Amino acid sequence: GTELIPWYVLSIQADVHQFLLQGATVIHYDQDTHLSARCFLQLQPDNSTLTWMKPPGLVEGILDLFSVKAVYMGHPGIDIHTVCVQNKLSSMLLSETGVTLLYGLQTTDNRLLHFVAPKHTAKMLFSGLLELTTAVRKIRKFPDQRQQWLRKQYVSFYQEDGRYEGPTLAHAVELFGGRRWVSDSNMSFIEFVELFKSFSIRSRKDLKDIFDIYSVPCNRSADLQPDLDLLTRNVSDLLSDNQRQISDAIAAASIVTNGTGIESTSLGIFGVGILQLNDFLVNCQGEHCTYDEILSIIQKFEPNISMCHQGLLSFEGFARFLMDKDNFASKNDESRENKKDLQLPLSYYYIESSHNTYLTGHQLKGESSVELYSQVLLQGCRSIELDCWDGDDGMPIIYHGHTLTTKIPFKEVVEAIDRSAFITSDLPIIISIENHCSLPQQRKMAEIFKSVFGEKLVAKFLFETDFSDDPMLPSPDQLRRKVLLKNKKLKAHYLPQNKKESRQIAPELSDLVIYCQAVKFPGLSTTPKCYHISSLNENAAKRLCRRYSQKLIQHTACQLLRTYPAATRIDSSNPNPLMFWLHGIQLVALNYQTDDLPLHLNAAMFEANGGCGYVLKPPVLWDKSCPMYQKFSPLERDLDAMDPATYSLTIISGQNVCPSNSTGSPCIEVDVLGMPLDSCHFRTKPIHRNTLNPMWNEQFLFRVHFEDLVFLRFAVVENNSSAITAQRIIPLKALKRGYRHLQLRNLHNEILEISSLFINSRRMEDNPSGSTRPASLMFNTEERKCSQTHKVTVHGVPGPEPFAVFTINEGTKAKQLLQQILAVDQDTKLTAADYFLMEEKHFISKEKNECRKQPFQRAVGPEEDIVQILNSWFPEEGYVGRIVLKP
Amino acid sequence: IRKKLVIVGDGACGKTCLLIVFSKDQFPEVYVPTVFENYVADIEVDGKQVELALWDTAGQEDYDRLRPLSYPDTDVILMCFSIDSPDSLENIPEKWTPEVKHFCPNVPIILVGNKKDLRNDEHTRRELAKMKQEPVKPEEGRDMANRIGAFGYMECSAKTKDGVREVFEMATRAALQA
Ligand SMILES: Nc1nc2c(ncn2[C@@H]2O[C@H](COP(=O)(O)OP(=O)(O)OP(=O)(O)O)[C@@H](O)[C@H]2O)c(=O)[nH]1
Ligand SMILES: [Ca+2]
Ligand SMILES: [Mg+2]
Repeated sequence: GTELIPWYVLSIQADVHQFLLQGATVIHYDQDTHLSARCFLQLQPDNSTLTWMKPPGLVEGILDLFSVKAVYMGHPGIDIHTVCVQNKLSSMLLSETGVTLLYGLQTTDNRLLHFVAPKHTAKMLFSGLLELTTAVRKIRKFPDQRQQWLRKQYVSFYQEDGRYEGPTLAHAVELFGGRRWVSDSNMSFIEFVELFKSFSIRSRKDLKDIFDIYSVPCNRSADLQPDLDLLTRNVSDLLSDNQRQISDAIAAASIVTNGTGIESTSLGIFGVGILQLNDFLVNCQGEHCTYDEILSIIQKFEPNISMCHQGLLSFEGFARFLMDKDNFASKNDESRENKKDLQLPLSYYYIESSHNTYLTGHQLKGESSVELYSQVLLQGCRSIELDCWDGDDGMPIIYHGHTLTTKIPFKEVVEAIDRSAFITSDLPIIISIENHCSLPQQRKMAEIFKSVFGEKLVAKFLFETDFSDDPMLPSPDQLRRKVLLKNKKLKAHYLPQNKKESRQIAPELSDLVIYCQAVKFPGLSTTPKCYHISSLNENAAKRLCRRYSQKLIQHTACQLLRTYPAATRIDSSNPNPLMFWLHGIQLVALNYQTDDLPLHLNAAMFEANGGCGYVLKPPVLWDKSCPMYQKFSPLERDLDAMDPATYSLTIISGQNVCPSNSTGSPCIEVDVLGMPLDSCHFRTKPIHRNTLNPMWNEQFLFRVHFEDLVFLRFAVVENNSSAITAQRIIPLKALKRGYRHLQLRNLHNEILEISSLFINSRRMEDNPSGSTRPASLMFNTEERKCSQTHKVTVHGVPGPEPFAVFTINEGTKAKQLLQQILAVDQDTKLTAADYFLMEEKHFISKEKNECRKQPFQRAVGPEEDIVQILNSWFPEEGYVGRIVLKP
Repeated sequence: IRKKLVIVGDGACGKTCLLIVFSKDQFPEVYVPTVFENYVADIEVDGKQVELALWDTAGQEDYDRLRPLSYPDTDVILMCFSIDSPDSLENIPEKWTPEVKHFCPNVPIILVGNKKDLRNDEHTRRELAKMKQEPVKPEEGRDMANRIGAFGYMECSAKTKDGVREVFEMATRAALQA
């Protein structure tokens, strides 16, 4: 068995999922050979592979549904007429009987698999296939994929030699990183998963130290990722204690250097109760959970029934608590589209863009792919380019002018956009036309746009707000599921130098251009201005930014401005976008065929806000409420007029930081990619011959002034080879506080299942003495501050609960907090003056034998801000705070 | 500098009691069979502060299968037995000595006598009277260690905590040398 796509992920109708499993008779069409044959495709008992054979290659092959990117019905590639004559079948409609599976192993390889079946079979075949691919689409976006890694590895062992059996312990231990070892034999999937868990809990020393400090001797006896998929959580019931002890025993013995050996002493077991866990969330994690929520965590992570019953949390419960998907560094994980951010005009949004979508590699010698437009648009990209040049037969063909790159029909590139433009996202796509076409063909380039896109294409101002005195482009939400094209519009009354578009443009194609009327950049030194979308190569934009940085920011905040790599980059590389994003440039076009750092920043930035491709620009731009509106000059090398928000980062440890390289000396490099004033890099001392669980425990402090746009970058590097093997780029604005795990990724920006990093990241702050103002206060607009809220846990509150969390504004003082606490208890007549908030500091320490030090006491004086004191607690000093109410 | 050791015995003889008392200074109150346990302790011998890692084994048949887990190369492998049971004196050194040699040679061994406190208990004599036995003598303890080629012999008492620290001092020093 071992369903590669588990049942709890699939949402297929029972009947539909049966039809694929039983099998069906369909005709397999091969575009390359252009010859269709009959086949019988069946879905294997594991829901991954599709196999077609001769009914009871052209007629022999297998597809892996983990590579399919999308499924289309009636893809125009299928020649129904050719199939009908070849198979002597009656008249058929391709829009009702064709099925396609765009699959590939890379962003540059997009093959196609064509099936044509009778009308009845097509519906079930396509309907079921769409659900299978949708599940594949989600499974590759889950933040925690430890279990999905085991399924692939176990099944790979299952079918490696052709013999249906599991992996031996020597292989299972080796795969997980344990010692390279005999006694046992093939192990079922449950025995395999239950061995990985022991490796992820018994190989993390750093989680033992964080447990010893906060533990207490309480004796031993008294739409998101589905919980069943989450390895750590307790409800993943889909073995007696005897087996589990063996599983932990072997795992704890296979680990080499850093391992929480399985200590088992009776009457001397420690735990983290409800109160103890709360002290861990308030200080380190910063999370404020109610009594029930904290208890629910205990009932959800503690494996042992005895511990879980008496509200305790053993090391397995605590260790499994820090490895869950809710304890990952990035907040962008499982981030959904925020319809409130997509209401501002279109000029204020950073828009994902691509430069040469058709090209698949080098931009002077290579192939042009029709389907690379569908591959890119599925990633979420919202802008693409078309170099329509000239049809030898009259129909325009897209390719790189005056070069050897292959030519693809234009008709099949506009179709490629339509079939996959709005599959992932729904926000509008802006198409850029490098229209090197003669007048006669542009008429045949305008019919295609109106014939294919139809309603999606914009033909006239769709909103009354576009007719205002000083109009702004409509909000991306308003233009949902719409297509806009940009190119020169009529004014109504050796390196190839082919950048010059057509001097004359047809009156039909131009009429389609509405909201993006490209024109030559008039300049800053020198219809409404909000429509003209210029397009400047990186050299022209980079040169413009440095000389006129402040001028540009107030220009791109009212009209779009596109940028693409310079012609000198024949290598088909990308420019670093952080230079342009700071100044408000929206469409920073990038070469998606090449995977380098500049392309990971675009992926890192646009994985937020639901992945729609539209991310709002920092409020310092486009906002008149921000006190730093017109004074922001990113290129300045020194600004001592504000106090930055000091950041502290600690690389506690990492796990499996060198996949497929057991022997290595990894060192993690942290680069802060921001302005040239708050950008720096750090290096952790190498740890030799340890990749299963390296533990450096370095600390790095950096100060950031403009924190709205800064990207941390963790990059594992082997000193022996000095070659990166895993990287992850996350904004500092989307980095959770406290002890969190970071999910690394390979060079192709693909998720590494088991690899990750364990870090502690606390955002300190300097005390404002009035001389200078905090950086956060300046850049952050006043309106956005009102949206900020904070939760503070107060002990001793009346009622059975030992404590409760109260939501307060940033400016709330102690005086108000008393009223809120007493407001709830209206039944009893209580006087505010009677009660007074008190602050405690329990001097917990790793050492437990000595008697507990007396908890420090203080009186929170009235008018003193309560959020301010909460930020003064540093558990690094060995004390955990409590806001306790007393008479 | 961190050392490694593995301890074996006759089961229900004080293998787990010896480690808990040494690492916790508390005698266990309730007995629970042990499968596989790992402990870390710090000991100073002859001015050398060396971290000590303890690997706990089991002798039960159901747990005999996973013995090789802690076998791989280690600085030292210790031996324990119950003084009250003469059976452990003969079978255990002969049972495990070929196993220890086969799995990991060049590993010095030490023989430890457990349950020393109750050797003089009157109840022991009555219980062994039925089976026609007497408590393991000190003389045979040293001889058995020499027969199996061990570093030395020692006796320990979990309840009285007498001689427990001596074994670790002798054992730890042997690990670094040779
Ligand atoms: N009074 C006394 N009893 C001892 C002494 N040494 C061992 N025992 C007894 O032996 C038992 C030791 O059991 P464990 O601590 O579990 O160690 P074990 O003998 O290996 O048993 P397992 O759990 O199977 O490993 C204790 O319950 C004691 O009753 C001793 O020095 N004095
Ligand atoms: Ca171009
Ligand atoms: Mg035991």
